[PDB]
Amino acid sequence: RSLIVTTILEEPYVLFKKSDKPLYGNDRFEGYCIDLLRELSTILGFTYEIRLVEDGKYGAQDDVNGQWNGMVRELIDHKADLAVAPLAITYVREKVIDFSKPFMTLGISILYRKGTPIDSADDLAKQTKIEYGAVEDGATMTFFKKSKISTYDKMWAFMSSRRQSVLVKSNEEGIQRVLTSDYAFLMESTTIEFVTQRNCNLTQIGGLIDSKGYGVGTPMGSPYRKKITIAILQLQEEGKLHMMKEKWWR
Amino acid sequence: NRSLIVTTILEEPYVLFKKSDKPLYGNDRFEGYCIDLLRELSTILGFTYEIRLVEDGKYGAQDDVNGQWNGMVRELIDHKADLAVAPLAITYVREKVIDFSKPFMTLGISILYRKGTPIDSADDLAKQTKIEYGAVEDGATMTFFKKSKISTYDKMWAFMSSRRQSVLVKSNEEGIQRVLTSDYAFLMESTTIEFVTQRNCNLTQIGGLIDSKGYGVGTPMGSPYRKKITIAILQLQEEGKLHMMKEKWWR
Ligand SMILES: N[C@@H](CCC(=O)O)C(=O)O
Ligand SMILES: N[C@@H](CCC(=O)O)C(=O)O
Ligand SMILES: [Cl-]
Repeated sequence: RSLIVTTILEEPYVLFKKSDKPLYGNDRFEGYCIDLLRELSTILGFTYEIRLVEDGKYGAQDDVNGQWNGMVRELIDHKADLAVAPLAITYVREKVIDFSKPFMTLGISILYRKGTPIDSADDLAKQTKIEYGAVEDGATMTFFKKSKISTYDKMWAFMSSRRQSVLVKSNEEGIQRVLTSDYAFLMESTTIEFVTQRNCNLTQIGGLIDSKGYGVGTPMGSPYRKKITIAILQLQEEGKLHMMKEKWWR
Repeated sequence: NRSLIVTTILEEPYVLFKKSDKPLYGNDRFEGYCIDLLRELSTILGFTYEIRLVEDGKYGAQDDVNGQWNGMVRELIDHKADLAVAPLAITYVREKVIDFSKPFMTLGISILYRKGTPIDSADDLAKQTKIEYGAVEDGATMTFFKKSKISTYDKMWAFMSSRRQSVLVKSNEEGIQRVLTSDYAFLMESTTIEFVTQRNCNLTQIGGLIDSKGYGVGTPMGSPYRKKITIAILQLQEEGKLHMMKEKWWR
């Protein structure tokens, strides 16, 4: 049977391929992650059907009901077999689902404009004229919400007392807020790298706040975890992953 | 509750003999980044352990003819150790015989060589033969070149393979020495080069990273510790401890 693969829209990992003619099925999709899934499928010999995550979320745990959502939720309830997307490997997520070894490594950092006085996270945390935030219900938000490091603690208190204002639905939404207002955006460095190759106005600020990877997500105990790990290491070793990265970051 | 058996290998600054005027015994003989990591893990997961240096002094590679493994990987396969806590690279071939925790450090193959030369990549090395070059025998680095379809890298393996017993060394320590005393460039892992170049201001990493990979804790395939150690490592990383460990030992 075909594998149900849940994913999410996120340039340049996953996007609607553009064409003069209507497109159908998996062929509607292109991107780094789309190329990766193809590769994985030819090495492992499986067929698959790509489905965008219904609630359009990556996956976080609700404070009250303690229930999950997004792509994470869909693996837990076995609605999908694989989650192929820029899905960050995190502590809280490993406790409910499995991940393959990372196909890409990265970290949280700051998207802002060039030539400003702001040069680190600490600079953002010690002022308030410059508003800042991040994708809601994402690994980045969760990092701050759970952090016990002073600066990040403070930054979360600020973001938390302004959920409606500074938190955004999507990366795209955040990027636009940076481009159109006086706003700094806490986001993942690989995605930042794509934004700055195309927005000469913008730049990463400071270094990486943490380190993490994107892995293929599976329901806990799935046979495909180990298998996809092996396929990913092959692709990496033979230089294909680096070629894919180059292709989609230009 | 039986302690775990932890296989490891000597490699600065991941693992080393603690310097002492008085003879040390058992676990007390060892210190380093990996030793620290091992202490963190044992507190989080609540286990005790016995440290054992892999007897053959090898990381682990498979023989072409017989299909048999050596080193720390052999120790895990044979179930002679419960964990491998070392700068052990997560690779395709190893992953088929053992399990790995999610990585505690990511890095890549690059080049260790002297300053003040016009050579800026592996392609520079690959086309000449005056400047000799090699890597650690039966390690993930030698294996990378041995298996690569990339023209430049295939060429470099032809060179290394033909000069096996004079350009391949038993350890990073050996390689570091050859670079320092001869016209020799050493293919090694970037994390280790970073340690070397800080200690030795006349050396430098030539070019960027030739590939990407991570170190992970090794377990026998199917071990229940794989998942738990993955979670512990992700904990240590997220709370900032792994970064502190790196600065502590890379000063
Ligand atoms: N890729 C992230 C979402 C983006 C972010 O949180 O910055 C995740 O897995 O949740
Ligand atoms: N750390 C390497 C050995 C050193 C090298 O090959 O450069 C390994 O896991 O095999
Ligand atoms: Cl794992």
